[PDB]
Amino acid sequence: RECISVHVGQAGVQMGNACWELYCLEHGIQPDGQMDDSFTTFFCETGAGKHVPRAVFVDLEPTVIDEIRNGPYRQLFHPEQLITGKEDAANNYARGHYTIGKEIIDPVLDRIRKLSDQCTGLQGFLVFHSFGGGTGSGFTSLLMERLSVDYGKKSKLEFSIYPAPQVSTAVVEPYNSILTTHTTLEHSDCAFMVDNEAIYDICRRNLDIERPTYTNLNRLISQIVSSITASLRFDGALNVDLTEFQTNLVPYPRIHFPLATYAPVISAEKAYHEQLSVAEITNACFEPANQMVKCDPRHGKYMACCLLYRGDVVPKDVNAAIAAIKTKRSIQFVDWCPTGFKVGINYQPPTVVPGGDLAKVQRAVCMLSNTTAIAEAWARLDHKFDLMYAKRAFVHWYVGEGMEEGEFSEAREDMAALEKDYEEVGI
Amino acid sequence: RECISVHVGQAGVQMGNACWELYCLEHGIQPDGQMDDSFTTFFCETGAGKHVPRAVFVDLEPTVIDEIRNGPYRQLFHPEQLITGKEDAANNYARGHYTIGKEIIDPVLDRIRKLSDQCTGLQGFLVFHSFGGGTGSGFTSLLMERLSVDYGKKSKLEFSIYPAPQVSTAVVEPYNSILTTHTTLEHSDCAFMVDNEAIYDICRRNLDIERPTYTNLNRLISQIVSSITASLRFDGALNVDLTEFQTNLVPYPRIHFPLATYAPVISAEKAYHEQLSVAEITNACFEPANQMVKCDPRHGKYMACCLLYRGDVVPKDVNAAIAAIKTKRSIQFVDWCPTGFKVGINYQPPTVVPGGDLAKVQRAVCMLSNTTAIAEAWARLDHKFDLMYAKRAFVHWYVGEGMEEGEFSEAREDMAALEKDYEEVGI
Amino acid sequence: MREIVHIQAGQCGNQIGAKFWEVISDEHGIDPTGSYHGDSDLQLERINVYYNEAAGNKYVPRAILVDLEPGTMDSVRSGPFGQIFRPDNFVFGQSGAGNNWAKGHYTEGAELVDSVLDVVRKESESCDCLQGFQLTHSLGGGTGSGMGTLLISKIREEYPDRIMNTFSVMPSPKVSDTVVEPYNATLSVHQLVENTDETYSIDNEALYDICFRTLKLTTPTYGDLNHLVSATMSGVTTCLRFPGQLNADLRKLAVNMVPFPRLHFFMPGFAPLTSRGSQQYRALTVPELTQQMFDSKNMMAACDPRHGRYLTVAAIFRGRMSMKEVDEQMLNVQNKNSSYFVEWIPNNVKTAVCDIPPRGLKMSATFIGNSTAIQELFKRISEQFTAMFRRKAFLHWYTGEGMDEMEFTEAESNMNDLVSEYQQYQ
Amino acid sequence: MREIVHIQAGQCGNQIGAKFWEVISDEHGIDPTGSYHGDSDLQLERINVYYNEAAGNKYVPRAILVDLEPGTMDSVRSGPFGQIFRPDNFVFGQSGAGNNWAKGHYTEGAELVDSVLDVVRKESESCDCLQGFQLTHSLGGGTGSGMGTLLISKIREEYPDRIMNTFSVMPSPKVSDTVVEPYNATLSVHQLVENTDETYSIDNEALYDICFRTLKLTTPTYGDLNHLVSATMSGVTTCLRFPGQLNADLRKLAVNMVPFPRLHFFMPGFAPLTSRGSQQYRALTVPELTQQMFDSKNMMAACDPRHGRYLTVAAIFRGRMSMKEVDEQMLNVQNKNSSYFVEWIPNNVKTAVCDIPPRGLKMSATFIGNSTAIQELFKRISEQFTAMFRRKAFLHWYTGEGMDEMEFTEAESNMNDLVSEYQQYQ
Ligand SMILES: Nc1nc2c(ncn2[C@@H]2O[C@H](COP(=O)(O)CP(=O)(O)OP(=O)(O)O)[C@@H](O)[C@H]2O)c(=O)[nH]1
Ligand SMILES: Nc1nc2c(ncn2[C@@H]2O[C@H](COP(=O)(O)CP(=O)(O)OP(=O)(O)O)[C@@H](O)[C@H]2O)c(=O)[nH]1
Ligand SMILES: Nc1nc2c(ncn2[C@@H]2O[C@H](COP(=O)(O)OP(=O)(O)OP(=O)(O)O)[C@@H](O)[C@H]2O)c(=O)[nH]1
Ligand SMILES: Nc1nc2c(ncn2[C@@H]2O[C@H](COP(=O)(O)OP(=O)(O)OP(=O)(O)O)[C@@H](O)[C@H]2O)c(=O)[nH]1
Repeated sequence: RECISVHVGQAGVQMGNACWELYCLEHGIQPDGQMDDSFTTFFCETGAGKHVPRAVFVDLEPTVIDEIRNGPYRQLFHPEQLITGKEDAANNYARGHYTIGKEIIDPVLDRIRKLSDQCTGLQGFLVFHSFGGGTGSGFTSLLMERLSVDYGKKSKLEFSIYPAPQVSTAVVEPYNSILTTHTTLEHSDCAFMVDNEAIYDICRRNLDIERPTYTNLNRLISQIVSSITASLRFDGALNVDLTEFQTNLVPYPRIHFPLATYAPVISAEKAYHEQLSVAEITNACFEPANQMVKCDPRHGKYMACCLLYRGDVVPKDVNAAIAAIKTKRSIQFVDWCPTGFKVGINYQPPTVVPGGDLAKVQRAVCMLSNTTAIAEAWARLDHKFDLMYAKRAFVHWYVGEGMEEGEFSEAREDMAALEKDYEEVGI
Repeated sequence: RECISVHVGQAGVQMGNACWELYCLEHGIQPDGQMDDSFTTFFCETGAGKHVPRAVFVDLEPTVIDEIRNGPYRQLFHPEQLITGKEDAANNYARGHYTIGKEIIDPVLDRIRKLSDQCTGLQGFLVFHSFGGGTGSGFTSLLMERLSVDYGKKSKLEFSIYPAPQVSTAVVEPYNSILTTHTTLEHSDCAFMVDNEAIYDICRRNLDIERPTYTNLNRLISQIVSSITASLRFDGALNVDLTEFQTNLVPYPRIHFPLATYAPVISAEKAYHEQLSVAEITNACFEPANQMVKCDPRHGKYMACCLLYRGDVVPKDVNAAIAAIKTKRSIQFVDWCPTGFKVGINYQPPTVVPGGDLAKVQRAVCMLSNTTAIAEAWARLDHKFDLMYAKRAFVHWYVGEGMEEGEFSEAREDMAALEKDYEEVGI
Repeated sequence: MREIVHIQAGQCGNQIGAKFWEVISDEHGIDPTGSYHGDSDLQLERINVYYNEAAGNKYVPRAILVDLEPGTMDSVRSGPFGQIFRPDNFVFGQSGAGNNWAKGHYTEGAELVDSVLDVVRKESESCDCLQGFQLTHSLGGGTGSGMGTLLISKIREEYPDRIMNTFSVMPSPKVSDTVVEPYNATLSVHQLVENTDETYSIDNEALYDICFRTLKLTTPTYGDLNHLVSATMSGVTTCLRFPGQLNADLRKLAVNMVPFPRLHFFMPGFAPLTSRGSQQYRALTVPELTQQMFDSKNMMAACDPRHGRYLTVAAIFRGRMSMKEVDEQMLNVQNKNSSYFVEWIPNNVKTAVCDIPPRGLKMSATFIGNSTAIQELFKRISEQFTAMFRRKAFLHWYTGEGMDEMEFTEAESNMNDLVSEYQQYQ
Repeated sequence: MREIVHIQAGQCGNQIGAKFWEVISDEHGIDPTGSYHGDSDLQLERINVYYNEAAGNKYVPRAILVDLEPGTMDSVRSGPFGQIFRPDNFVFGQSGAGNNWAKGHYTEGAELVDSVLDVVRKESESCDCLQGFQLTHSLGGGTGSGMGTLLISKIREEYPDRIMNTFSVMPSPKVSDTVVEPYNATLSVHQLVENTDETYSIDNEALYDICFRTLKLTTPTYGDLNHLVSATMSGVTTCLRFPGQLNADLRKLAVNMVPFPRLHFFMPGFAPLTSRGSQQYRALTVPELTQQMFDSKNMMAACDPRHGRYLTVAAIFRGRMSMKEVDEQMLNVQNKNSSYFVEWIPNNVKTAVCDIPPRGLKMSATFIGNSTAIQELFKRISEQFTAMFRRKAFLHWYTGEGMDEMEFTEAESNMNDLVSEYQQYQ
């Protein structure tokens, strides 16, 4: 059992630098490249007393790549795997897909082929990017389309950072997100999502960090993506694999948008005063403001829900906790899936980074759940897109790259097709 | 079992100086001329505690010969074996063949006779030259014709450096190559080939040497020609001899042009991070850009393929690797030879030069394979020759030496005969 | 003599199967390394009924562990009794089923089912005279319900005369650790109702319900749940593993418990179930055990028997005891509760006893009941399947492996049929 | 008494031949220097059947190593048992054949074949009464197939009455370490089918296939492959090297296995083949050995016997055992699988046993089978030869030694004939 990953954009490599430092300290891998069947999923055996991750950080702009080469984690990652481009995507879906995308996929696509040939138990793929930019939108759809036609049957765990409702980093991110989702709607099996102001709200209230940064945001994100793959690494009472995320969460092949959340988030001084059990954290993850997306779950209905625990959590009190969620009428489940619960447990507990913002806890939980609540966000993104599309704003840059007005209409109607599917399935 | 070699031209002696320093450090032969049945193939026993190579460096221009006499390796080579001429061939096929060639072969041809009489297990011959020049084109065809009529039955392992498609050192190299190949097409049993920009591409991508020189190019070439003869020197699990290159690679007596490649090429800092096994390098040598010739193997079909490994390579994982190449449809084999695989293994591992660009590796591979892909290069060389031949460019120098217009027509049609044979055999 | 071929399919089947060899190894007095260190000579009298003899007085178990996930075998092999199993029997795939019945039955199971049939054929021909097959699986998931039910079909084709025994755990709505349970459940009972001769319906919530009231474990794990259900696996095969005054083979249990070819879904139970803090305050005499056996809350299924009528019941006792007190307890237990027993059968109880009780207990028994209350489980399972099937939810993944939606309807046709069959006899 | 003249031709024949003297030297208890250090007196009873007596109680082997490459003899002479061989027997050329049948048969072999005939004549007349010739070669290459098959023709001319036994490894399409295999293969079987009385068809890929499943070696070398095939060479000649209850000489094996003069290409096998991590979990009794002998995957040939029918089979057991369990296992193995055995022969099995097993094992046997599934190897070898011959590929090198293309066609005529001969009796 093994799995490979590729990181795209500033959002990907910043999570890439933050997640692989977490994976190395879990398995006792020192940052100099060296220290049985626990690290074989992500890390390889480089002859004798040396390891290499199964990672390929790709990015067109070279500032992030050489910083990793001149960073602290020099000897861990392969120097050849750290791919760098020549010219930035420049916040354009077309530029990272046709001009700069086509001339760099050929080094990239053949690399993941031979990097998979040395492996034998490749379960699937997981990517890290953000559709708010150019390289995260154009190049990501290109490679994911280029490998889906080759492999197809293997899974694809997308991790995209969508823009917030009112907070935003760019101005043309509806154009970047609406075009790349036209290709991602059919090829991606599942895609977990993260938001900007929502994750700031997590560390503001519970973790009381009044001045956080992206370095702190990626740590708890690393706890999420490391905890979902913690079942295949360490032994568990109920082992789950990456293929469970396709069967239990995707009721229809074109409705493949779960939410993401995590608990308990608690500081050092607050950890010793707050009680740690499954009952209080089971209510915390279902709390609406404790999610990683500004979206009201009370408005919609949960299509499916998955739970994955860590640490010394016995199966008694965790089953009594979810039974209290079923009779709690604050949230409402859809009639099309009454038994929409997938429980998981791993024995290895949540770790802690030296000097990190999160505290050590003897148990944790991460919930991924499909719901019809995210239709209003697509309505919001589609609504604001019509305001700029009516004035033809920021269009001359895309057609200057090689595109036209036609596929903008395809990107509009394809999201319009998604809304009528979300209101139909939500009946 | 023994074998002798003669080096012609600047290309030969530069490889001659680079390959014999590799042969001496393998057998523990210090450069001062002294240190059981391992060195007897190439080096002789000079009485007691002294050796001499079975080498004769011949060249018309004297700058390379006396530099070897005043070089570091003075005591290894015999002072009489280092033959020097009086006047340079001057980039002319005719001048190194008739005027300067005829007056120097008589010291040379009788030397290889008596230098072979002291030997008893002479398996064949191997030469080193480049048809881009005069002495490498005219004098090489003269001596190889002069010994083929005498011996005939013995093998001839030609190692010629052809010009690149767009890169080139001279301007009249089509005239030099087209004339000397007219005589080499019938007398040579087999001829491995090397290119100029292709070998630069090897050290650029994988070895990351952005400023290499010919001294660095000849080192990895020495690894190739030393690894093919490594079976007769050291003991191996499956010993192969020089006569295997005639039977397994030459399907027809006038189609005798294999390719050449080598793997793994990896630097010092990259060797410790990259995993070393037969699976990854078996895919590397079949990679099209990892060859020593700018030629697409996907366009043609491999007539025959030979493999020779070194080091601790067990016969299990090497057989599973080539089985994956058979089912891989990225390359296509010809129907005239389905079982076109010749596997070899030697126990002695690849060495490393002190201060060399290549790193130490516990295993290696070198692939020599006949294919119909090289017909386009002969079409390219024949195509550009017609442009200069139509204007009679650079012709007055050849006829000033003693030739005429007739044999230029024979050189043209003889290569034209080769193209119709390559498209017929490629069906 | 009457060997039983064990076959552990699925994750849960490997766990309870691993615990099954653990609990009986202490009864026979077998070391985890494989050597004998018991005390009684009767342990060697019927050690060949489950184990095979080898050199050095070592006894390897006749267990065939099958699973589509290699991490499960690493946990079973690294267990306390993991080293006693044969390494050749550890056959397994590499890619998991991901809780999909179609994957483990058509594509992922079909590549491995050719590999397991040659292994079970070795254990079948190596024995003197095989009796049946003792299989463990789970109706949830893909590898347990898909591949486990597949080889039931193949073994029925090869050995149609032998007994096909299954200890199958099944899902419930109160405790559900998987979304695709009713689809996997309704597809599995289509094969169990036609092919197998006997099946034990074990509900996971009742494993938790029994540990609160009677055993009152404050920190119960899955290993504690495996202990009580594995004791029932030892109780059913006690008569042929040790001598007794009234032996009842697994076939002798089948004819008394299976009045019709489809009505063979049983309801197991076990006693004494008493905590350490209340062991001294209990009498080991049989009337205190008999009232616990037929108790509505003692069984490991959530179906309340008072809402229906018992079709037929069996109780296999263990330990030296008096037969008059044993037999007379079966009289008053049924006549006082005649409403909870069918009037068209004069005697629903089947008796059996053994002279060799478990280690550490002097008196014990196992409750085996075929009751019409089990249709309540088929009711709620059918409604969960019909609720998700009526809009074709979670079916597009099954169609990827070439599975047709009519087979789901055919499985639905079997569901209401066996439901109405139990309703006929109530 | 019934001496066997060993002759090691080719590179692979010298390796397995060197391993053949190694494995039997431990059975007879011979030091590598040549002195005896055994324990049993029966080792000296039939030490002359392969060795020759000399001064100082030293026993030199009757081995004749022939090869056209002097580097091979340096590796064999510098081996563990390289010093025991006679220096005079090490006859060899200087120039290799280079994988060409014409060179080692017409020009390179003809200069040396005059030198080897005087050597084998010395070992033949020095013995008391020669029985046959135990030769090892490979159908690939030039020195094994060209020169090795040449002296088979000359020995047939001089000794037409003696047995000509050959342990010949042959190529396959999945594992092919040489381009000129089908040309060398089809030319070699033209001589083996006419001259030799018995031949063992060993496929190189099956040597790798058996080491994964049963032996599960993680780092197998060629020496490990030589060990299992050399055990079969010891099994065929066990009856005359040690006493037994039912002795079967090599001629006694020939008449039972060779029903027709051309159908003598056998399919060897050996058991027990068990790893060290699974030796304790196996019983050495004969029914577990018999099912391994007739197993489709146990043999060292890739031809599946279930796709055809066995013409005749022989099993030479070793070690003290009970004959009833041995004989009755031969009954149920053939009648239960009557489709895989010809109906026009009442009993296809040949039995034999010895009282002296190998050192370190108490029970063992060797499987020898002549089956019609071997035509699948002749099918794929013929198609590879016809695919390359139909455009005269790689033939101009053979014509240099004066070889005619009609001989390739005559070899092709023999190929389809023996293929159709096996198809007649299926
Ligand atoms: N009484 C016990 N129940 C268990 C145990 N482990 C799991 N389970 C229960 O059985 C349910 C499903 O059984 P499994 O864990 O075996 C899922 P399976 O391995 O068959 O499929 P995959 O793991 O996806 O390949 C599961 O949701 C639990 O409710 C256990 O150790 N003891
Ligand atoms: N089971 C083994 N097979 C071997 C061994 N050595 C080689 N071979 C196999 O036999 C094939 C050919 O046999 P040889 O190595 O003897 C080639 P030969 O010596 O007869 O001709 P030349 O070496 O060209 O003079 C060869 O390609 C291998 O597949 C070995 O040690 N053990
Ligand atoms: N949460 C989080 N988001 C990030 C981080 N880094 C970048 N992003 C997201 O990335 C988005 C910008 O798109 P990018 O693909 O990174 O654009 P870029 O890398 O600057 O390259 P160009 O698009 O060519 O300008 C922002 O809206 C952020 O939300 C990070 O470290 N943490
Ligand atoms: N790869 C490689 N090629 C070389 C080297 N030295 C010379 N050559 C080749 O030799 C070619 C020139 O032909 P030469 O025979 O060397 O000509 P020359 O030695 O200068 O003598 P003249 O032909 O008389 O001028 C060039 O095109 C090179 O490609 C070398 O060290 N390495």
